[PDB]
Amino acid sequence: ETAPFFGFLGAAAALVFSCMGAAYGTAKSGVGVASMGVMRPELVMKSIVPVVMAGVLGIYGLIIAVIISTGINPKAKSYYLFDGYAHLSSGLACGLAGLSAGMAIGIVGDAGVRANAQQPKLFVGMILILIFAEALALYGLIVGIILSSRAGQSR
Amino acid sequence: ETAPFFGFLGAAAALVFSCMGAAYGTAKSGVGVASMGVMRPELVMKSIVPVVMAGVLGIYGLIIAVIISTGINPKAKSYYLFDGYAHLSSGLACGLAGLSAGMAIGIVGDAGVRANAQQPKLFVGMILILIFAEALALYGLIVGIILSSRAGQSRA
Amino acid sequence: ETAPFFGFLGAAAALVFSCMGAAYGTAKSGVGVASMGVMRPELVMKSIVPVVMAGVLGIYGLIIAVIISTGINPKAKSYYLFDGYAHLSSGLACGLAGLSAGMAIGIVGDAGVRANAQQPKLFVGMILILIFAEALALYGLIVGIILSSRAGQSR
Amino acid sequence: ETAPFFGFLGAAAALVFSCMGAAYGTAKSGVGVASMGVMRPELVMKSIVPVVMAGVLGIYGLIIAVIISTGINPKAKSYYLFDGYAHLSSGLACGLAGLSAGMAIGIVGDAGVRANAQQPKLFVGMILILIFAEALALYGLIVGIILSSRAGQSR
Amino acid sequence: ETAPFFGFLGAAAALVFSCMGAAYGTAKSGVGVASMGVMRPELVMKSIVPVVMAGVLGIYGLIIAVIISTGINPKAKSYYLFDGYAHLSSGLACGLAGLSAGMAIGIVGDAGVRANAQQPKLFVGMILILIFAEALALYGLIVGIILSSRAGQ
Amino acid sequence: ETAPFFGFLGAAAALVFSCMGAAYGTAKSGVGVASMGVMRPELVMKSIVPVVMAGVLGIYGLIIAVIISTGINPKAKSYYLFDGYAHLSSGLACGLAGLSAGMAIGIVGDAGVRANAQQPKLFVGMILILIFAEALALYGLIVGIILSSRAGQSR
Amino acid sequence: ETAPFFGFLGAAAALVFSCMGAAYGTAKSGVGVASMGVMRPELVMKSIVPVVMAGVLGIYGLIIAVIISTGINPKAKSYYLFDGYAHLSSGLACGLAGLSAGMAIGIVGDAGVRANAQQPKLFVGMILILIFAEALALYGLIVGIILSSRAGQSR
Amino acid sequence: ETAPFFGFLGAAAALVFSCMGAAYGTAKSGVGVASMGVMRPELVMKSIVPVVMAGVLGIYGLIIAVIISTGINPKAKSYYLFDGYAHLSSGLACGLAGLSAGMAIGIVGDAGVRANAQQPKLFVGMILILIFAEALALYGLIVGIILSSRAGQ
Amino acid sequence: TAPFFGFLGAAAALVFSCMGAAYGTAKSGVGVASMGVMRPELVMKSIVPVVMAGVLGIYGLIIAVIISTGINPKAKSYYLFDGYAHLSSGLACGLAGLSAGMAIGIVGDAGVRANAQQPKLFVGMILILIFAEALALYGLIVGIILSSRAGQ
Amino acid sequence: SSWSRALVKISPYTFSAIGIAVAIGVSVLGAAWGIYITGSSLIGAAIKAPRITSKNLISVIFCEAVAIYGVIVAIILQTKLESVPASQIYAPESLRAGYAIFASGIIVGFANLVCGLCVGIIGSSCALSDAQNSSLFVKILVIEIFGSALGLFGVIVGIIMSAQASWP
Amino acid sequence: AMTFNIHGGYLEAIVRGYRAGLLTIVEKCTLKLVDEYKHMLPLSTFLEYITYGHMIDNVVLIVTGRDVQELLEKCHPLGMFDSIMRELYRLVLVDTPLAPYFSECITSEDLDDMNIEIMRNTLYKAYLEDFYKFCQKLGGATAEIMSDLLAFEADRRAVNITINSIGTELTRDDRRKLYSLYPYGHEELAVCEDIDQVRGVMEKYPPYQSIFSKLSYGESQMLDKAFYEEEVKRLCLAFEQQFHYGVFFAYMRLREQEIRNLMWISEC
Repeated sequence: ETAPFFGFLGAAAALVFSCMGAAYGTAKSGVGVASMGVMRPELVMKSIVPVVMAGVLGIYGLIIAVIISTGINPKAKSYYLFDGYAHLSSGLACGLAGLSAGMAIGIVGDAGVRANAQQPKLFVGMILILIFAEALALYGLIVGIILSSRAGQSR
Repeated sequence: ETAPFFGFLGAAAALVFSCMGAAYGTAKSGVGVASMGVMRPELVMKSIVPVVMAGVLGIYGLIIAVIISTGINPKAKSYYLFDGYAHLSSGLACGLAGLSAGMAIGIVGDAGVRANAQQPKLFVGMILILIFAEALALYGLIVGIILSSRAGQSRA
Repeated sequence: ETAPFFGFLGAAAALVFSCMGAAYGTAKSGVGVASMGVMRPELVMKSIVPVVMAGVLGIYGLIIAVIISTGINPKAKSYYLFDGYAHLSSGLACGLAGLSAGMAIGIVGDAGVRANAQQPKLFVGMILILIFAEALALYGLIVGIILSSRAGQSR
Repeated sequence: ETAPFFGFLGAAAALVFSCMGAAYGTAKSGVGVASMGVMRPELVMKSIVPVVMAGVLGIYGLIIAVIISTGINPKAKSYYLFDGYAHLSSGLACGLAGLSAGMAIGIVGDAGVRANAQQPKLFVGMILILIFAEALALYGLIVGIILSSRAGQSR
Repeated sequence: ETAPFFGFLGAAAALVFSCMGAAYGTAKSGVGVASMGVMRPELVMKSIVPVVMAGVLGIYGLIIAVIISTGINPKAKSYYLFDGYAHLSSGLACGLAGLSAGMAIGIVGDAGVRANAQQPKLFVGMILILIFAEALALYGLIVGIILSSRAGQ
Repeated sequence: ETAPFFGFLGAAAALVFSCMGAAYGTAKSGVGVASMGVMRPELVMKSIVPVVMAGVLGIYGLIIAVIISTGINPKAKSYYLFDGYAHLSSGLACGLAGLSAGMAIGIVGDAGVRANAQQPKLFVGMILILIFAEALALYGLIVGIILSSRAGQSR
Repeated sequence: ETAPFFGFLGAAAALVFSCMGAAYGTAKSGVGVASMGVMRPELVMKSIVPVVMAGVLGIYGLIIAVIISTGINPKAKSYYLFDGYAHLSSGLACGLAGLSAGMAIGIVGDAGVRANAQQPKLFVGMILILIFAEALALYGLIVGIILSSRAGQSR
Repeated sequence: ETAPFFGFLGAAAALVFSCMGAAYGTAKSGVGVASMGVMRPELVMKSIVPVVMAGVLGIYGLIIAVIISTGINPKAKSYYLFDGYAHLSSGLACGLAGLSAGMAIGIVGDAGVRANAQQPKLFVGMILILIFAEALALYGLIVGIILSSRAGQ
Repeated sequence: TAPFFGFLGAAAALVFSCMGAAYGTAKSGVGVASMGVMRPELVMKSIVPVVMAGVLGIYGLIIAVIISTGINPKAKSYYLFDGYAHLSSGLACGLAGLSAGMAIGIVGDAGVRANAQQPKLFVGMILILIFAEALALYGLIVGIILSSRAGQ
Repeated sequence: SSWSRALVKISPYTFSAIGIAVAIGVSVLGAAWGIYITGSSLIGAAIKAPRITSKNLISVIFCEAVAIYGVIVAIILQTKLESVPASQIYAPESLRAGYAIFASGIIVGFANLVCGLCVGIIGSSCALSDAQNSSLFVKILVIEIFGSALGLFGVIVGIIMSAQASWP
Repeated sequence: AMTFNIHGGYLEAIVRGYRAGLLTIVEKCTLKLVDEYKHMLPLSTFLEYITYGHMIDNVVLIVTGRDVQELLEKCHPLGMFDSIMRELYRLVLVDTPLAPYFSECITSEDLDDMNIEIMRNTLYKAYLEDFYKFCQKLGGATAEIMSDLLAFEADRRAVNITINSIGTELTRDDRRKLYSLYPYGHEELAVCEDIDQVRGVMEKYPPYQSIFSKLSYGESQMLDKAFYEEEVKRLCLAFEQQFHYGVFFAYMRLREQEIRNLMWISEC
């Protein structure tokens, strides 16, 4: 009866956690970018990338939430327990993974912003590190999407 | 029949969390601007921007709250049980997005106000960072609207 | 039914949270104003604005609580969970907004107290930020008005 | 039935919270007064004003709690949970407002006592600040009166 | 029914909390008095007063608890919920007020020990502050007494 | 049946809290006396008195606990449920009062050891201060005994 | 049955709490004992004694559990459960008394033995001080098991 | 019955825990690598073992989650509360073990970065240590795979 | 089963006591490292107490094995009173064992410091360690009494 | 009242699976913590020579032995699972078997984690000492062997507890 | 002490190795120690406080006023912190916790920091602020050792004041305040006005007691040489080298003591 309600709640919590992680990463990257711009305006332009990565992670979380919302359909099936359960599990997993990845990427970007100001060479490796960090969140989002695709639990 | 309590709770909570996040961000930005004061008094225009972003986040929160309140019409299409929970989910998403955006905006605005006094040429970068931050609040508002959209179909 | 336990609790909580937030903000502003007055009497005279903001927040919280209490008409209105729920939601929103506004007002008051000694133009500018915070609190209170008006559906 | 439990609990909570807030305010005011007297015993005489204000606020909270409690007469009216809930809400709100007001007023009074020891006009400034802080106690008393009226509104 | 059990528990909580607050305040005042006596024996004599003032709160709490215990009696009336709940709440309020007053009195006692070490008019102001704290404690005790006297049910 | 179990638990609380207070007193007094003996080994004997006072308080608490444990036989004394809970309350209150008195006595004993390092007149005064503090333990024990007797009165 | 369960729970709580407090005191005093022994081997022999005394007190507290194992007799007639709850309370009181007194004794003995490096007679003084509370700990621990054994009559 | 809910919750918890542990280890290792690379950028390019270990942890977590999800086939097996509870707990334990291993490995790599900055022998030693940690993580992954296989019965 | 869980906890509490004493063993080994930094003879002397502490945990494991051998519940039916008694006594023994392990670790650290210095009161340090081990053995023995205290 | 009677009922299969898996997980976590401590110690002393690295390798070998013991415990618990039919998962005998399995897992995993943490701390101190004094290596190996013996004792305890189940 | 195993093990091990490694020339040794600290850059806070004291010395050298920059360069970079006259003292107050108290004591900037007697009071205030910064480590055994060393320094300052600074007209209350928990209260050594009488009371202080012994060199000397033997004992306190604690400041003190011993040896 009320299980799809719990599923929708979990779907919303997914976007909530993704937004929280993205905001933390963005704040760290912004502090680093402010320090770099204080150092040299030239480094400021190259330092925008981590903020874009955090925003992309947030957008991915929002897209997952929108997909979950599309999953809820009264005409699809009558009140069913599994529909809420699978959706809530997928949302919780995706949100937790996104928040953790966002915090890690924020710390990494905060370090890298200071690092790049002294030496520009290490920026290449920092880019790869941030790419791997974002790819972890992308894999988590794909895993969550798999669970959302797992909708036809009954018959 | 007990769903409207949950719906009203979610509608209030969305606005409450959005206001809390906006207040935190605004306080951080104001402290940062006052610190940046005197040293670069001409940077009042730059210092105004984070307050504008916080106000925008607050307005988005109020809009989400108004939409949620409009969604609650028990006179037609009795709320049943899905309506209240859907309203609660939308309100929670909106409030959490608002709080996250407010915290990030406050931190970034403090950093930008600090950077304002020396080498103000990075005002464009600071504004870009603020816009990228407010993009999160915009996405949260969009998600809340999308969630509120599915509310009507749940009546059947 | 259970409406008094909800409505009365919400009405009390609104005033309690608003008073707590306003008190904390006013205490921070008063400490800053004392520092400014030690620095200069003119700054002490100028620093009155955060006290006005705190008083406005407290008055708004009290007004919201009064409206919620006036909403309680058990003789005219049949005992519905929705009627009490609307008042509880309005009270919770008002209290949370008041507490947040009080904390922000205290921070802004300390900042403006420092700025008044720093520069009169800085205090004049920070007045705008204080007004913006007060406007956010007023927006929360206004949303509280819509929440209170939603109680009309219950009779 | 169980309404007297809630009413008596609210009556006790009002007094307890008011006493805690008055204690905090009195402690802060006493610290400030001791500091001022060590600095200047003559100026210490005027420094007692914030302590008097905090004590007056605490007494007013206590008086409101006593008035609310005295209204509860089981022989006067039959068992109704509305009256007990209203009394409990009034007590909780009044106590919380009194506690917050007392703590904030004590902090502000200590700061203003230090400032008055510094400069004379700071005494008037701190008096104005405390008058501003009294708004929280005023709002708490108003909310308590409104809830006491709602208690009689039960039917 | 079983409400007088909760009422006796509340009276005991009143006594315990009042004693705890008063004794904490007395310990703080005693530390201050020891510091003053190390500083000046002239301050030592006056500094004893706050300890007795704090212990007065504990004595009053014990008296109130004894009165509340005397209140509970099956011969006086049959077991009931309202009277026991009211007695328990009155005891809780009195004990909380006494504990808060004792903590404030201890803080004021330390401050007044320092002030008396500073100047005599400072000691007079400290005495006034202690009087205000005692007045707050008395107000709390009176409120609790009235609430107990509201024992009709 | 609810009476004697509760009353025995209250006796347990009495013993526990009296022991905790005596523990605080003894630990603090011994810590102070250890430093005191280094300065003046002869003065160590004078500082031993607070330890004796703490031990006396603990012995009084143990005696009250044994007295409350006595009378557990249902046929021996009349014990209604509220009466046994009243005995529990008596025990708990006496124990807690003794605990607080013991902690205060320990703090005062450390202060008295410090004063013994100072002029011995301060130590003489601190002895009377410690006696006044210890009087609280006797008062609490008397109150607990009186309430336990009132609990013994039952029907 | 309920009474043997509560009685055994309290009897074991006696041993657990008494042993915990005794071991805490033993470690505390042993720190100072080791300090004094490292300072000089002459004081080492005198300072060794309090550690052994604390260990013996803990062993006695543990052994009291074996005695209390016969205090409650499930094989015997089952009386009202309140008697077993009384045994539980007696055991808990004994354990708390042992814990508190042993902790106090060891806390004092820490500084007592540590300061014994300066004066060898300080070792004797510390031994006396530690014993003054260790005896109370052991006495309370034994008295609790004794009361648990005795109160099992239940009229 | 409610078994699919338990199994889905367990799989989600496994994935979330593995992701969080991998993120923490990767953050620590990346911070260490960035700190070490400041002195000599040449050594920084060699410092890719943190990236490799983070990718390995993420891939292991994703594979475990996918395997658990595949096990949820209501059409094939009606399932039971016992089977779902077993599968969920097994997956969650595998994810927790992977998270702990990744966090510890990242903590080690944080200092290993500075060690590599010191000398290449410390670099190869840290490489060996990270290899041992990755072997422990792979053992946990294999345990999770075996546990998922058991869920089939 | 509730009685099965009670007896199992009665044994696992002493097991956890041994596991906690393993922490004191670790502290003793940590101190032994610094002690042997001075002289290898002191290294061996301090290392021996760590081996003894590990042997204590091995003995706890043997006790757990005996408990597992006796774990069969068909022989004896335990009621609420029996299960509560077993669990409480086991928990008390485990708390005593953990406290003894902590004290043993502290004494081992002190003895490691002494061995780092000259011998001096090495006999006294060994006596303190023996007292800690005696407390642990007393707890282990008290466990057996509660283990045998079963039946009607 | 009603809640007290309800709290008794439980599903034994979930408890059996928890005993099978959580013990291995906790052992893995403890081994990871010990390995991290050893790696930090090795990073501290990597300046001088890799003899301390060999000692840390011995400690890592002990941790891997603990992990292998956990894997063996998991395999046994897979085998030690009683018949426990899906229909017959409510008998009190099944509850007793589940309680015994949970006790075995708790005794195994917690002791394994404690031994792993102890081994990690001892190995860190030993690596520091070996870096300090070149002669002192056998003493460090003694502590490492003690930790390994503790882990082996935990493994033997699990092996003994393997035969516990009584479920239908 | 499992927190060391959980985190910070590698840095602590490196610091311990650097400490055990060390058992004109003094300037070179101090510069090498500073380079080791920079390479390294809990125990970190203690090392920071030790560097703060060593930088209070260089700031007092710099707050006054002569090739001052060359003199600072000759000093160790740990002693002469790169981050760092009334303006000079005010700038030194930033990034150095010890400097602001020295500036407060030196009301006339360089004039109130004259190397004869006034610089002694300025450096005493700087050391008091550095001791406050050390106390900002939230206590500990190393904090106890630092408190004992500060008490020894305060006793030495009071003894030197009573010996010579009475002629310098430093007020007895001010000199006691100039001579600084344990350092704060030294009334026993300030009770005796006479230099011979005050020397015994200063030696009665536990930091000075049992260390100075005959004290042919030490307590008789002025400035802060009364506790010279106690300083060597505190160096021997680090010789315990107990692990799992914060002893980076102890390592720096041992390195400084080794440098001082090498300087005292000089030729042959």
